[PDB]
Amino acid sequence: ALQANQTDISKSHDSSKLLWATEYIQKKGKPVLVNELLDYLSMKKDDKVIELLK
Amino acid sequence: TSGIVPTLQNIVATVTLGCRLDLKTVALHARNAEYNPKRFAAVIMRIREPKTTALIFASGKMVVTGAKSEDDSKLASRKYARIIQKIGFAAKFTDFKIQNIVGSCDVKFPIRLEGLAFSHGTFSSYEPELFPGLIYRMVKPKIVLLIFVSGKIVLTGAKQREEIYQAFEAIYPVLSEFRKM
Amino acid sequence: GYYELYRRSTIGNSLVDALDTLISDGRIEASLAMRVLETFDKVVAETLKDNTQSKLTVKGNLDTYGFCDDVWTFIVKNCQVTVEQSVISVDKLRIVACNSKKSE
Amino acid sequence: LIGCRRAEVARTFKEIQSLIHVKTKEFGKTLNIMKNILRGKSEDGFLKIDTDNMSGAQNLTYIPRFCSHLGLPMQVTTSAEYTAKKCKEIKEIAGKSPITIAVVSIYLNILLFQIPITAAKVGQTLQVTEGTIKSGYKILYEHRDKLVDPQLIANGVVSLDNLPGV
Amino acid sequence: LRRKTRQLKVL
Amino acid sequence: SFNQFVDYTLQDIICEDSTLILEQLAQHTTESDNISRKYEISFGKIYVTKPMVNESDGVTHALYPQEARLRNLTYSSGLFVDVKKRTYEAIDVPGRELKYELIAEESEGKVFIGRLPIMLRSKNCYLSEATESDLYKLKECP
Amino acid sequence: NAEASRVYEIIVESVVNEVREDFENAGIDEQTLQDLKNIWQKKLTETKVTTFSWDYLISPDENLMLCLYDKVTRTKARWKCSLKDGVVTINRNDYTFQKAQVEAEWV
Amino acid sequence: FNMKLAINAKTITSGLKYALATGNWGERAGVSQVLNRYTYSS
Repeated sequence: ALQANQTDISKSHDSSKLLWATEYIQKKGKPVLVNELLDYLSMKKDDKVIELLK
Repeated sequence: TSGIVPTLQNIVATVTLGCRLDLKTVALHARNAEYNPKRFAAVIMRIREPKTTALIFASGKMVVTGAKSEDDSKLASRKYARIIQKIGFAAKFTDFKIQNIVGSCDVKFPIRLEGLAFSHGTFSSYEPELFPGLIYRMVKPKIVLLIFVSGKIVLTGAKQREEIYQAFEAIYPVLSEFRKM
Repeated sequence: GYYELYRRSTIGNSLVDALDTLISDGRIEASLAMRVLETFDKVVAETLKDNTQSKLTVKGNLDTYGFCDDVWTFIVKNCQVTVEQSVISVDKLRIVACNSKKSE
Repeated sequence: LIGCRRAEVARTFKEIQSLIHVKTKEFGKTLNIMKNILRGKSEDGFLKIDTDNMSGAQNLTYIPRFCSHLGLPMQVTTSAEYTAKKCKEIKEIAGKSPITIAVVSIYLNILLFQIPITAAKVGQTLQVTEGTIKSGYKILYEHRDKLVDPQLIANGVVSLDNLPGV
Repeated sequence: LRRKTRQLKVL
Repeated sequence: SFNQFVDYTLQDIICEDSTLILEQLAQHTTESDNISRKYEISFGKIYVTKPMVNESDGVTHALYPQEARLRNLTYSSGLFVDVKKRTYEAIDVPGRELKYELIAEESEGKVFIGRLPIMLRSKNCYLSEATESDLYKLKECP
Repeated sequence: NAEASRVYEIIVESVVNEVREDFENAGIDEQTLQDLKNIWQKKLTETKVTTFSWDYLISPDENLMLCLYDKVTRTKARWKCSLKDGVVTINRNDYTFQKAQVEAEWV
Repeated sequence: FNMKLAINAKTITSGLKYALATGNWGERAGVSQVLNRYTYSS
């Protein structure tokens, strides 16, 4: 139930998604690459997240 | 000596379960649960057969009240931990410490509380307008006693039997000299 | 918005059992179904308190109580209810209740 | 409150709460803490004998003020003081609050002296429940002989047949 | 910033 | 002169400044609290007691001039005023003139404002209505 | 119960009178209304409840009731519950109420 | 709000008492003097 209590990380805007991305890259002690981050959030296709984070 | 032994009425204990819990899930899945986060920051769960009440906190702490004996408090804490495990949290029974032991007893004679306050004023506070009982704070052992005119004595603040029992056995000689009729 | 309880009642289960047939037949969409359920709950909560006049009390022993998500759940057993008298014995009764505060 | 008790001009918690808007619980906590501090200061410096000045009941000191508030005569006040003194011997009512003990003794002596003041008027004046006053009178009705001052009935100013029954 | 309370001279 | 003062001038002094009005403005950051309060404390009739003295323990009893002279007390009597408490609320709409109405919390009620010393043989003193034998009983010289 | 009958009658009438404008906004035909009313009526008749005119873990044909609590208090064994605005489903029987006092003893 | 604290009766009481005990008429001297009780004519 508590693994299911977390809702979809696909929010209605991009600032929350970049917040989660920078939280993950802060909590990771080594630089991470693209596909593991895209596995961390709920979608894989190229969207505004990669261009805004660049 | 004294012809009557006090009987314990409430024992408060704390147990650390060793893990974080989700009060939402344990309130939706536990049977007799009380979760009001805007009223208290814990979920309140009580069972029948030892007649106790636990306050489960989100930090894994557990406060168990309502027990009549230390073995009953231990059994109740084990039952609550088993309840948490059956809900599905890794709540290991790590430590168990009893803080408050309160017991009531009857000396079965009337007591002069005003005279007792006048005599042992350095230990006793008597404000009959506020509360109809005398608060006697012993220094050894550190026990707070509620003296009443009907002979009823309420001893609280004990950690085991070996404070409350000698607290009553020490308060009996200084109560035998204050009798009415 | 208001509280969401009355699909578990007799009118509510017939309501959803009628709306799912229309969902299957394509006679209603998901948004229309959600808002018709919401306005059904609104109108039930509106007219259940003004133009009715009955009384009912229950006395018994609760086997279970629960309070989370600002709802109260009770499982009372061997309880007698009185209407308006007319007394009916109940082996097991479940009670679901919400607060008087407006949600959202 | 400590100053009133030390000057033997003792008022009650209801009086000090009528003056100061203070919560009862932490008022009692503050009073206990300051009594402990004052006893510690007395033990450290000059030692003072209490001789019943800090006593919580002090029911004899509340009778004249309440009798003045009710407009009672001096002999009724003295008889109420005697009744309040003799209520300490009674086990069942000694556990009551000193305000209640003083009020029920005053009301008993009012009924004894035929003072035309009702129990509701006594309760409205002294902020005591009329049911509490009536219960105190009905339980002190059994101990009429000990409470009522003996030379009063010896001189015939009052008689025990005047008190209404229960 | 505005004064909360003020005295009125009765007339 | 004292009888004129006690009979009329006390009431005149009360009635010149009988009312006292305090307005609490809305001070509203949002329009949900656009109410202005108007608290008025109004004095009315003044009453004078007979000359009395309160002891230490709260006992108040009638004071006579011989007892006052012997015990170094002030031969005074209490002054009481009627106080009625008007309260008003208004919708604090800017531009529109404020119109105040009662919320019916009009509490009123004699309250003690002090002790006026009483000159002897005035209309408030006990010795005015006393006969010569009454003065001898009170140990006052006729 | 005639009271429960007329309560469910005003429920179905007010619900369909509110559904009419939503269906007009959605654009579906009026044919989707009276058949809906008839299937509601036939299921409420076939339920046979009310007449008409048309170890410690929480885990229809059940005595059950839905309500809204006003004030719930608890003593050493006694449970007081002031409930309001509910529907009641004991013994295939539906009831309504304004106030409800619930007394329970917890063992 | 407590009206017993709103009114300080000691203001009026102490003002009248002080101005009648000491002749300072304020807050003119010798306004009030100790009454001569030497003789009746005095």
